[PDB]
Amino acid sequence: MIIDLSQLPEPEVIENLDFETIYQELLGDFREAMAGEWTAEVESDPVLKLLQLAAYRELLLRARINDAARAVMLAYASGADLDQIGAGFNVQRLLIRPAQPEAVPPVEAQYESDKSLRNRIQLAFEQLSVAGPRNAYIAHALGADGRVADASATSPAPCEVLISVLGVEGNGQAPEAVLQAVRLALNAEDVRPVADRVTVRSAGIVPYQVKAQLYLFPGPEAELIRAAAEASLRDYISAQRRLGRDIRRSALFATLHVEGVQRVELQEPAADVVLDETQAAYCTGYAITLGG
Amino acid sequence: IIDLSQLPEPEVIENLDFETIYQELLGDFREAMAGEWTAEVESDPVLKLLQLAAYRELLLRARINDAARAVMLAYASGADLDQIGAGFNVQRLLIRPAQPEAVPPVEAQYESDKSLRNRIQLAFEQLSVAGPRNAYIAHALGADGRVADASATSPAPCEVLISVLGVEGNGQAPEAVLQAVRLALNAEDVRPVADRVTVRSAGIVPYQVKAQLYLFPGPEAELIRAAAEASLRDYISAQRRLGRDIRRSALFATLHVEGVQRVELQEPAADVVLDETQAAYCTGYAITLGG
Amino acid sequence: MIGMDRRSGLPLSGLAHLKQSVEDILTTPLGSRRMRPEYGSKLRRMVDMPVSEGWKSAVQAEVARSLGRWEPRIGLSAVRVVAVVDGRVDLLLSGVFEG
Amino acid sequence: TTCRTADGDMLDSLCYHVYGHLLGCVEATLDANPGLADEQQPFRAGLLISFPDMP
Amino acid sequence: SSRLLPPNRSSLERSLGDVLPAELPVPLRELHDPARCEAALLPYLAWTRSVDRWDPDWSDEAKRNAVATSFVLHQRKGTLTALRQVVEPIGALSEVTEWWQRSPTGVPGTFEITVDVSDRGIDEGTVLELERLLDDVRPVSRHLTRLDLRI
Repeated sequence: MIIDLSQLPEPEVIENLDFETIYQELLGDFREAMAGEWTAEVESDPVLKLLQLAAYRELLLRARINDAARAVMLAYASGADLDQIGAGFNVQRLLIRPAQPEAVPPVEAQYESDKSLRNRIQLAFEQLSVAGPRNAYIAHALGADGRVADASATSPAPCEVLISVLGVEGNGQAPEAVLQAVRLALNAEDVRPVADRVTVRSAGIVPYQVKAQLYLFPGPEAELIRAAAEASLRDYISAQRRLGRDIRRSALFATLHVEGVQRVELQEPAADVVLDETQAAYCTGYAITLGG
Repeated sequence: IIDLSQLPEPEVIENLDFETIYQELLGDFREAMAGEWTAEVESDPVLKLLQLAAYRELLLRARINDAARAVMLAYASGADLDQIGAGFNVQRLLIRPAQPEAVPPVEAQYESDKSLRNRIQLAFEQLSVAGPRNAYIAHALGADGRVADASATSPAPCEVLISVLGVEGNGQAPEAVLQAVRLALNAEDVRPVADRVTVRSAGIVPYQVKAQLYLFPGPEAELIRAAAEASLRDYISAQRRLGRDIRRSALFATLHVEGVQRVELQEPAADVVLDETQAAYCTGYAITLGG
Repeated sequence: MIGMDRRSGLPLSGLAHLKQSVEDILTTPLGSRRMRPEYGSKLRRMVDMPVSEGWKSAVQAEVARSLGRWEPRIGLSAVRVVAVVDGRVDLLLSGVFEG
Repeated sequence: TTCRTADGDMLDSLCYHVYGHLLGCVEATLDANPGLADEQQPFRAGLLISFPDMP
Repeated sequence: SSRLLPPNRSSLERSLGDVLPAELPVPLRELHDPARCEAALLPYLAWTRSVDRWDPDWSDEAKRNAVATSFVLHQRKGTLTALRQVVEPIGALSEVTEWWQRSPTGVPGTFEITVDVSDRGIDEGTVLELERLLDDVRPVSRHLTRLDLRI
């Protein structure tokens, strides 16, 4: 949630310049200062050589101040001036291709453009810093790779925080190899006195079979709506690989009652699964069938 | 009569994503540059042409699929079933069309979709005039103040028991509307066969539902509770459209919307049966939350 | 203006793009392009005609037409026969630069 | 105004020779021609195009 | 294509002429020919041809003729001449009853039919379908549910 720089109002210190409104002031400051003793405003007069220096070199100093005022603003700095904004916020300019060549033409050290630093300086705030809340224990728990999303809990207030890691490799159990791979990251990226009880989980594979005695009309669409309700069962259970994990009986009614079935009979889901954050769920398979 | 146009989409041509279309074009580009390809050839203005081409047949595989949707009656949209219904002798009729009682308030109205599609689905069941099981049905849908029909025969032959059901309000259809089917079945039946027209051939028992739903701690409970009847108030109107059964699970699955974690039911002890003869009516509902 | 080279795909901008802009005019026949029928030269019609002194002035008058349509940044000066070998005539396409 | 091709006659050239311009003149030819665009664009020697009026 | 390019072309233009069009099949006319529909989308066409009864066990030669001859079946439902062809995958056309073969003025019930079905391909089962496969061809009250069979 960052604001774009193209909708900002224009600042105070940046000014449009004019050579004339500096030089006509220098005429209107010198002509009254002579009290009529100088009255040759022809350009060949050697004061107008010099008043076109004091209005030209001043316009350079008026532009250096506008150049330096853009260099200290994030919406206008570029070049090595975003390096000074970048060095203060611990942001460095990237390297797409490396610096050193192996051939006779020198390969240029390809840096990213300054239009992408303004992306990175502005995203230096909304960034993973420390695992304070429930939304940051899990995002700091993305050191491993063979794993799907996760949630956190804390059973006491003062000491302990609980993270129930489940990783989808086989049945969804957490291996002991990635138990230490989580704990290598949480030692310096948490609050220091955390009792980060990073176990596997409280309960992982709790095998939730499903069976459905589908009753259809035996007409032409009976092959199409049977696989359509089966396809709605696939992406439902694939969305239930979760700690919200509300595996049920009547929530699977609307999965299978899609538009034109007669009725369904769910055998292995007979009651709703009691829900806590700590446990997990798994579906081993099914045996789908037609009523006849 | 079951709608097919609410299923997942059929793909007549496969709809690949942007990356494997792009890598298929590079495999076509290496074979065409064979013998003279160099790594310096695939420069920046060359690759951006191939990123256009991978984007254009992403819009052509989407065009062939969107054309093949609107040809089949499954997922055909408006002003295009008139091209299909002309092939099945189905023309939309006028439900109080643009008669200017006053000239600036124009009130024009045609037949909508998903019932015109049913009349195209009931096209081949109107060819046979010797009266199969659906020609007595599909010719009885000519009226407006009714709903569809079911056919049966318990007694002696050439005695047809058709159940003229009607959706206009509280249950019972008028007897003056009942006489229109014998005017709608004169040169459509068989001449020796003779029907009796029963409006409620088994009887009507009063039904309700009382659900104590739970919603998530989160979004507002005003439009989500009312969204449960958006899949229910059109479901009860579609039960006697086929004349078939309601279940306990019909009182569960028609109340699951986006944002439901558990539901509850008390009004049936066990599910009721509604055969091809038997039908029923639901009087008044009360669905609140338990929290 | 920055375009890409015909062969090897490299983006070349200043004056190598200027020369390949001319040689897309001179070697495309008319109507060979898609949806652009008034593009190209009649020089392919002048291919394998006898080199008279009216053939020279008909090539000068046709290069000037075809470059006048789709090459405004070139002012044509002259087209001259500089050598003749068997069949292969060769023409010094000289022109000042504008734009 | 039905015309017959050769084995190298092409569509945007033909309806430029017939009409005189190509703005709105190719797809109007492809509209009133069944199965013309399905055939390969370097045409064969014996296919017939009925060029409509007012492209 | 590479042929649509002018005669002056590089090997790069000739290669990009063979890639950047990237032609595609248009399988749109094949949606209404039942003999040319793909097997994954054939029951979409069986829905719009209103094929009343369907089995996911037949061969595709027995699935596509039920869609191709779905007109001729649904044109003549009360006839016998489409009752002969509604039993197509169960290969059976043997014998049918009529009034005057029974001498005492027909059965009580005014001659409900007891047709003869002769199947040889499938012997196990194959009985429980024919009283309801023949239900759409049967009128609602012109016949009774009396039926005859043969294996």
